[PDB]
Amino acid sequence: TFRRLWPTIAPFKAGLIVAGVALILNAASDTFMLSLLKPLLDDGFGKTDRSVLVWMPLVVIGLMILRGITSYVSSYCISWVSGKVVMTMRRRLFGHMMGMPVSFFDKQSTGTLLSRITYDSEQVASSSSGALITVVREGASIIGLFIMMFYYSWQLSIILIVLAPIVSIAIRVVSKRFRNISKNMQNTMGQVTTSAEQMLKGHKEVLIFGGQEVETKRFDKVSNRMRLQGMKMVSASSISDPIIQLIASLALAFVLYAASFPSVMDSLTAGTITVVFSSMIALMRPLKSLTNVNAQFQRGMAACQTLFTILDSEQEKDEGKRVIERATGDVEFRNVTFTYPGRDVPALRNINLKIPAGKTVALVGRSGSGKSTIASLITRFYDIDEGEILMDGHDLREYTLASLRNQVALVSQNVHLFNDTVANNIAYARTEQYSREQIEEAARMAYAMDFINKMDNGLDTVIGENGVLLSGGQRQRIAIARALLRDSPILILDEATSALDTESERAIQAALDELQKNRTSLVIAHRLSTIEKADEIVVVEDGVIVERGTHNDLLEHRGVYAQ
Amino acid sequence: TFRRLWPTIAPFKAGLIVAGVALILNAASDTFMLSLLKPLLDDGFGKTDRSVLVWMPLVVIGLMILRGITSYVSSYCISWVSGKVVMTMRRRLFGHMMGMPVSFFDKQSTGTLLSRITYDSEQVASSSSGALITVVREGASIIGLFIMMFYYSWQLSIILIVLAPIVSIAIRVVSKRFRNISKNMQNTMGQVTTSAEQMLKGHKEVLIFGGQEVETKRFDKVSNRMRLQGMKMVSASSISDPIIQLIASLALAFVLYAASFPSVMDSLTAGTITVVFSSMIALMRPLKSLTNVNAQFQRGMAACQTLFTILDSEQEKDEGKRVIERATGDVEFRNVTFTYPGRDVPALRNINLKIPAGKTVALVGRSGSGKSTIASLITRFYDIDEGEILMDGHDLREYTLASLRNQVALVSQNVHLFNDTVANNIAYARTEQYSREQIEEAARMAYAMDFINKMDNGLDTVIGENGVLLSGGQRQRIAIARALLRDSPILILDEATSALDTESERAIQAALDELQKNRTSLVIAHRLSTIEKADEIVVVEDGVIVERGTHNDLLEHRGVYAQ
Repeated sequence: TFRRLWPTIAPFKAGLIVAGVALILNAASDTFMLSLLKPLLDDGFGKTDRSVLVWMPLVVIGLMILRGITSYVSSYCISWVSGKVVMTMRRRLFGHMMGMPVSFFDKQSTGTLLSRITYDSEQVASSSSGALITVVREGASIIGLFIMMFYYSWQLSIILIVLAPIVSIAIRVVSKRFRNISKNMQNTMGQVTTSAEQMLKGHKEVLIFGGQEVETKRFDKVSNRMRLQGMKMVSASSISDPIIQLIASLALAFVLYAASFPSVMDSLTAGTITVVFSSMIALMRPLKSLTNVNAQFQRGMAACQTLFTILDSEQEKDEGKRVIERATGDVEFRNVTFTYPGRDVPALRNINLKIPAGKTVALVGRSGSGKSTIASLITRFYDIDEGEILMDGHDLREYTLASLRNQVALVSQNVHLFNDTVANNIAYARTEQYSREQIEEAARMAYAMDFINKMDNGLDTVIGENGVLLSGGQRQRIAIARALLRDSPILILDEATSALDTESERAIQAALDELQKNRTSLVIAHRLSTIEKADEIVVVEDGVIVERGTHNDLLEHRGVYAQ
Repeated sequence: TFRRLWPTIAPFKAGLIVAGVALILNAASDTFMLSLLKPLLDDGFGKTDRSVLVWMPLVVIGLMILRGITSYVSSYCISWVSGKVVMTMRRRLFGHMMGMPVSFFDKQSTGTLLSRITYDSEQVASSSSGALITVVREGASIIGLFIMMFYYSWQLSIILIVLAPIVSIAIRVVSKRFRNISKNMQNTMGQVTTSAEQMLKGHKEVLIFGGQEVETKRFDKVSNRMRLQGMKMVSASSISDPIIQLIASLALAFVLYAASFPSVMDSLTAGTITVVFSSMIALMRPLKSLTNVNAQFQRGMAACQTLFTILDSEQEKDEGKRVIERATGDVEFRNVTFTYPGRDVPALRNINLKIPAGKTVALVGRSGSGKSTIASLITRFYDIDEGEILMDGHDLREYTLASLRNQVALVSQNVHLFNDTVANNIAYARTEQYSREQIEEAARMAYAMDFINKMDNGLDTVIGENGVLLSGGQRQRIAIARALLRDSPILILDEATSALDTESERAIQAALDELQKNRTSLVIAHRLSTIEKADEIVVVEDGVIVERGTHNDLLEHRGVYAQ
């Protein structure tokens, strides 16, 4: 457990320091609160007196006022650092996770990223500050209680420091056994949950085939093996507390027999013995927590190591030198090779593609291997394995990544939607650049003006998902408008078109020709309505270019053309 | 609220009775251990008996043996009931959930299903057994301590019957406020992880459009909202305990001052007074939980209400009277209308379709407004709104669901695999029907045996999770093996994607031809080679058959013919 997180805590260290002084005074309250018992039974009740018993209520009230204020101050000033360190960690990851390139996003799924931001980070300070809240409060409780009992009863104190480590060792080893059995169980606990997944994901095939009963048999078996496993867990875990209480009670008994092993120990008065035993009744909650704290501090640092592994891994490699406002260049590929990460086969073999100005070139083959690759390649989403991609004859890596990504624009049905307004989303990262009037004009050149202007507030409506929740074809429309604003040279266009819209799709084609008035377009070969106007066509099956020809040359060859 | 869980609890009520007799002894053990203090100070240290003190350690150890054995027995038996009720609930849901038709898993419940079977059902008897542990053990600690203090001090402990309701009311209202604020604030806590989800999901369309900085700003301000809301929640939660301890001590102080009256004083000894105060320092933990038990018993039974809603909703509507064995005659559709759930548009309009006997018929509608719906319909996945589909001129509803599903068979790349032996995967619900020889031969007649031996483990390998984990093409081949073995009368091969598996796809085509020796087919026209061998042809869009006739008739609409 090496903490490089301390520079993240250091700016807010004062709060933690206050929490320390907030929590020590908490322990020093309880100790003093137990010390109250010595007067009350000896001076108050052992000896008939009422000064003691009349000042007693106000001090027990005041000490618990101190306890409550300290508890609240500790809970606030520990959250002000577990807040301003969990929030700083979230900010730093979110600034690093969206710079790190999409290859990681294919590697690390889509949901584990959200867990790493929210929950795994919530438990890097909810359990790390869970270790600087017991080590101080419970540790200081142990220290104050021992100083107490040493002051009151010298003997019972020396036997206490003698046997207390025995109890500590007992809790440590018993909790080790329980932790071991729980961790060993949990791997088997996870796997029986997958039978229900198999069957409810697989309802259909189970209906078509006759396997309705035979799967109930499998579920009965795994459910019984889960009942028995859970019983093993709860037995082996619930046994941790009786053994702990028994080994403690052995200490509480050894001390009580020691109270008469010599004839000397008789001198300790009633107040002394009650304070000592009351203090032992409470040393335990602290002598446990303070031994369990290391497990919490390591569990809230495996999380930290996970988050720091996300942070530390190298982000999107940027060595851009050239910059561009609006290139006029034609994209050229020099026998470039590339494979998706984790795939040995070259997704791109030796490929050459020239795309003159305004040439709506395309790459047929329908395999899905190469067309999506070449679509994502010009954006530099995935860097290539060999060769060079040339815009204006300039190496694609040479262009600054921001500039190059600005030059390219991706339009497709799968375009996600930000949670801002219509004007901000359509001019996302550009609202400072553009006025509202420009945005509405661009909506009017798209000819989607009526489609998005009839919303609840038109240009001002909350276009986001979880807001109006705009529809998929109209999402392709909002993508088209967001494109048409930027006026960029390369128009990468997937045209996957999974969702085709009745009576609206036609306007989308009427839009894209205006989106392709200029703006050298690398539209992938798909539905014939858009490919009929194609200036050139290519085929790339399994990453190998086998034909590069116009519409008639493709007609001559076998090809796939009517659909 | 209303426990209809009692018929399933009752067969295992012996565990509950033994736990509730074992936990009452736990509270009695605590009460006797605290009552033992009075002999310690009065008959022990206060006097000088010294044999009472020697008798004491064995009493403490014995009452701790009782405490530990009762705790372990209570845990074991309450788990045996919550183990034999969680398992029963899981089995009953799993047997009732799979009788429910495919309409329920039409994304009405997607992943909440697994939560409902696994986690939500373990909170039906983890927060309903915690509502029986508390009300028994911590509800009887109160009774034991009250009879204790009545015996040891009549002059006091009437103050406690006056006061314990006041502390109860204070704890109730404070926990009410904390519950209200936490429940109100978690709904607004969720928006931050939603914004995170927006950005991590859409890492693409953020790199391209150049708005990394703007979305970092958005996450920055929403994470500030996170920190502020979390600090408000934790402050309102950590003000619940200090106020409880304060109003509690007011009780402590008023009791102590009530000990100041000379009538009360000199009637309470040192042992008596320590017993009374010690019992009160321990009446707090029970009065705390006893009053918040209703929250847990509501949470548990509300989870149970959700599961009972899953259970109670009607299953697949089975009213079949007739039975069918292997009828290979023509399937006749007749003016049958049906909509997917949540859609009012007819996904099928008035349809007439006589499926040719011993021959295939294909659907060239790429829109899918019927092509997948009809395949699901002939399987009776979803019932129809109007009309009748006739199996060999006999109504679909007439035959039993199991029989008809036995008649039909679906093959697709989305045929996921059931984690058993591959031989039993091929013979799901049919392992009794056939011996191994049929299975291993059908593997070769399905052009699969060559691969089944190519698997490293072999024929008896586990197939699904962390097994061989067959590919999509191998999924098609293994599904073809299943369909070949079953000897089904009808083959509803989806042909959803024209898989281009080099060196393996041709084997799949030969496998379909082997499958289509006979068996009226419903292959959905996707691939050129398959439509070439289409004996009849159909094309359906907007729910109505756009054209009905062979390839020559479809030449009129050959705009979509060649891909």
